[PDB]
Amino acid sequence: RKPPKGMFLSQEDVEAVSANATAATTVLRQLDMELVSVKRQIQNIKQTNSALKEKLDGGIEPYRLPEVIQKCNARWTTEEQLLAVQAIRKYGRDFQAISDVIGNKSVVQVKNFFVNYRRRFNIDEVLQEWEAE
Amino acid sequence: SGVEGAAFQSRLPHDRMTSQEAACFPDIISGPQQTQKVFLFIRNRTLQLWLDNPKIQLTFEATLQQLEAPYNSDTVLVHRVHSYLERHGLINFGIYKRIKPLPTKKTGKVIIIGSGVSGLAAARQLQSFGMDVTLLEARDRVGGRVATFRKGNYVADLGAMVVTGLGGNPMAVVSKQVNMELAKIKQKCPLYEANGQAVPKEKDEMVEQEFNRLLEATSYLSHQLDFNVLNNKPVSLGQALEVVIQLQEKHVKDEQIEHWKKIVKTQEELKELLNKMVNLKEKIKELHQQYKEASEVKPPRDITAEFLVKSKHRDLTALCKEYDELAETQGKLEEKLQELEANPPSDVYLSSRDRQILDWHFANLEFANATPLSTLSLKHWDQDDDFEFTGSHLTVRNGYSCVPVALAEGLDIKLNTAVRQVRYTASGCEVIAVNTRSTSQTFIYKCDAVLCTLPLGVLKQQPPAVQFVPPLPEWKTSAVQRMGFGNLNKVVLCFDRVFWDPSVNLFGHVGSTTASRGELFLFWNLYKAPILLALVAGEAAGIMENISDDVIVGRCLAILKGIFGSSAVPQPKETVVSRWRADPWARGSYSYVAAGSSGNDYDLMAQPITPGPSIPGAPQPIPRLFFAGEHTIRNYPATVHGALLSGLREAGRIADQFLGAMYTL
Amino acid sequence: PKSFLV
Ligand SMILES: Cc1cc2nc3c(=O)[nH]c(=O)nc-3n(C[C@H](O)[C@H](O)[C@H](O)COP(=O)(O)OP(=O)(O)OC[C@H]3O[C@@H](n4cnc5c(N)ncnc54)[C@H](O)[C@@H]3O)c2cc1C
Repeated sequence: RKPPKGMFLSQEDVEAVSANATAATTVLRQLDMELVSVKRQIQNIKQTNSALKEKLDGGIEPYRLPEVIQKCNARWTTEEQLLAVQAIRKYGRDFQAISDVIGNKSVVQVKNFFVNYRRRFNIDEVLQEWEAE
Repeated sequence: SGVEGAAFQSRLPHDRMTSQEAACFPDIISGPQQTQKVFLFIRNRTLQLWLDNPKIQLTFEATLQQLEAPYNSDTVLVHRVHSYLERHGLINFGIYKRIKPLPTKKTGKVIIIGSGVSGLAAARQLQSFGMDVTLLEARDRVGGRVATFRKGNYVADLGAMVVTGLGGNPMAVVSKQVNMELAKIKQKCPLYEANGQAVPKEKDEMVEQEFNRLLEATSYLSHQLDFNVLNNKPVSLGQALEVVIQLQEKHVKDEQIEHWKKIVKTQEELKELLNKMVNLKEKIKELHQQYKEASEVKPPRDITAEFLVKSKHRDLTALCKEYDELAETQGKLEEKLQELEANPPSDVYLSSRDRQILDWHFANLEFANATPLSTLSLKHWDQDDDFEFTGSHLTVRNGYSCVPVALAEGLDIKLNTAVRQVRYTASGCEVIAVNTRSTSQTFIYKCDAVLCTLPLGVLKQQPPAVQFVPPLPEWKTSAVQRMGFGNLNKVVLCFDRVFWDPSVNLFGHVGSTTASRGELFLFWNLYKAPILLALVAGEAAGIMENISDDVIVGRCLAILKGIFGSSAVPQPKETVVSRWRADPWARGSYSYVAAGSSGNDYDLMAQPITPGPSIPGAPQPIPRLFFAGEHTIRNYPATVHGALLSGLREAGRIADQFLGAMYTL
Repeated sequence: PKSFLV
C-alpha cells in the first residue's frame, strides 16, 4: 500500500531520477548548489542582523520617563479644559491619548467632555481642522 | 500435525486437492464434497504412514491394513491413491528397504544424462518402477554440483552445503534414510572492516535494518509503483536499489534545504523587526530631546507651553510602549532561531564507512543468488519465496556427498562418459558419448527415452558442448538464453588449531570498494576439524577464477591475520579453491531469475520434447526427450531438494508414458 | 535464491 517507514519514494520522484542516463546526479547537484546558496544567504542576513543589533545597544534606557501615578479627578479645572481643547486639536478622537495628556481624567470622562462643552469649545470646528492635517 | 502435518511435510494442502490430483482423479474432484474429504484423508494418512517410517517400502497392503471405516471400505480408491503417490515419488522414494524384491524382467530402456542429484533421484525411481536405466556421467564421480572435499579427517563441501530447513523438505526424509550429520547454523555473524576492527553493534544493527528496508522499497517500486521497464529494458534489482538509495539521498537534501529555508524566513522576519526597532529608537532619541527642551522652559508658563510638555510626555511613553512590545517579539524570534539551529535534520544518508558495510549486505545477497544484483529480475528474483521451508537451516557435517553416493547404490552408472550428441526420433533415441580420458573412444546408446539433467550452464554453451538432433525448438532455446545461470565460489582452508571463536559459525569481512564487495566477504566454521571456508561472491567470483590459488590463499590469510592477530594465524596445511564457471560440467554454480526472465521459463525448461513423425502423415509420436534438474523446478530452483524433486517428477512422467498410468481409471 | 541469505 505505502513505502516502509523512513523511506521516501513518490511516483513523481522515481520518474525524475530515471528520466535519463545522468538525471540522477543532475538533480542531486542542483540541490547541492541550492544548499550552498541558501547557506551563505543565511550568514549574510546573520551579518546584517548582527550590525542592526549593535545599533540597538543600550536599549532605550536613557530615554525612559518615570511613572506618573496620579489619582483620577471628577472636576474639570480651567487649566485642564484648555489642555483638552489642544489635545483634541492634536489627537482628534483618540480619547486614550487625550486622557494621558491631561493625566487626571478617565477615557469616558474625555467622551463626556466632548458632548458637554461641544458648544462652548466649538469642538466641531476643532475636529474638522484635525482631519485637514 | 498428525494426518494434516504429513500433507504439509509433503508440500500439499491438507484440505484441498491439487491440480495434479484433479488430473488423476477427475471423477472425485468433480464429484460430491464427501468423496473428496475421504480422498484427502486417504492421501494424507498414506503420506503420514510413509513419513513415520521412511526406511521401509510402504505397500498397498500395509496401507489398507492401517485404515478405518469408511476409509478402508473402498479398496479401489485406496489403491488408486497409493499408486498415484508411489508413481509421483511422494511415498517410497530415496533409499528404503524393499518388501517385494525388484520385478523379474524390465520394461523400456531410459538413458539419463548426468548423475547429479536430479539424475540419481529419477534413476532410482524408474528402476523401482521396473525400467532399464543407465546414467551417463562425464565426471569420475557422482553428485555433480554436490561435491565434498575429503583428505584425512578434513571434510568440506565445495558444492551444496546447507539444508534450508526441514519443514516440508524432502531432504528431511532423505536425512532419515542416510547417515547425515545435520548441525544447525547459529544466526549471529560479526562483521569486520578492512582494517580488521569489528563493526560496533550501533552501526551493525543500523546498516542491516537499512538494508532490509531498502529491499522492501524495491518490492514497493516493483509492485505498487510498477517500475519494471526502463528504456525498453527490464529493470534489475541493482538498478532498483540505486534508484531507491538516490531518492533517499535526495530526501536527506530536501530535508536540509527546507530547514535552512525555514531559518531564512525567521532570520529575515527578524531583520524587518530590527529595522522597525532601530527607526523607533531614532524617533525616541529625537522625542526625548524635544521633551527635554520643552521642560527647560521653567514655570510659570502659558497653557500651550504646558501642553507641549504634556503632549511630548504622552507621545514618548506611547512610543516607548511600542519598542517594548517589539523587544517582546524580538526575544521570542531570537530563541526560535536557537530552536531550529539546535536540532538540524540528517547530515548525510550514509557515510563512506556506512555504504561499505551496506555493500557487504548486498554481497551477502549476491552470494545467495550467485550473481551481481544488476542481473536479477526486479519483479521475479524472489518468486520462489512462498515455497520456502520452515525450520532452521542446517549443514551436513560429514559432507553432503554422502547423499549422492548413497543414492548411486545399485545403479548402472557409466562414469567418465561425456555425452556429445542426443538423437531423438519417433521410433526412439540414440545418445552418442565419448570416454573423457581418451576422447576418440566412442559409445552409442539406444533408448526409448532420454532424461536430460545437464546443468543450465552446459545447455547454454556456445558453441554447444552437447548437440541435439534435431535441434531443440525455438521456445526451448529462448528459455535457455533468457534464464540466468550464476556463479559462486568457495575457498577451503585447513588448519591444525582453532584460532577463531568456536561458538561463532560465521563471520564477515567488509571489502574496501563496491567493486570488490564479494571478494572473500564471509567465513564458515561448521565442521569438526579446524576448517575455515571463504566465499567469493557477486562480480568478484568471476574475476577471482583467473587468479591462482596461492594468491587467493594469500588474500585469505591477510584478512584472517587482520581479525585474529598477525601471529595467531598459522600456515594452512591443505587448501582447495572451486572454479565453477570454469568447470566444463557445470559452467557456473546454479540458476537465478535474470532480468527479462520469470518463473515461467523454469516451466518451459521442464516441458518435454516430442519428435516429428518418421513417415510423413503418420500419427503424433510419443515424447522422447525429457528434462530434469535444478533449473526445471519453478518453486524450488537452485537447490538440492529442488533437483531431487525435479528428478522424482520426470520419473513419474516417464513411467506414466511408457509403463502406462494404471491409476487414472 | 532468497533462501541462501545469511
Ligand atoms: C558452490 C555451490 C553451493 C551450493 N550450495 C547449496 C546449498 O547450500 N543448498 C542447496 O540446496 N543447494 C546448493 N547448491 C545447488 C545444488 O548443488 C544444485 O542445485 C544441485 O546439486 C544440482 O543438481 P542437478 O542434478 O540439477 O545438476 P548437477 O548436480 O550439475 O548434475 C548434472 C550432472 O551432469 C554431468 N554432466 C555435465 N555435462 C555432461 C555431459 N556432456 N555428459 C555427461 N554428463 C554431464 C555433471 O558432471 C553433473 O554430474 C549449490 C551449488 C553450488 C555451485
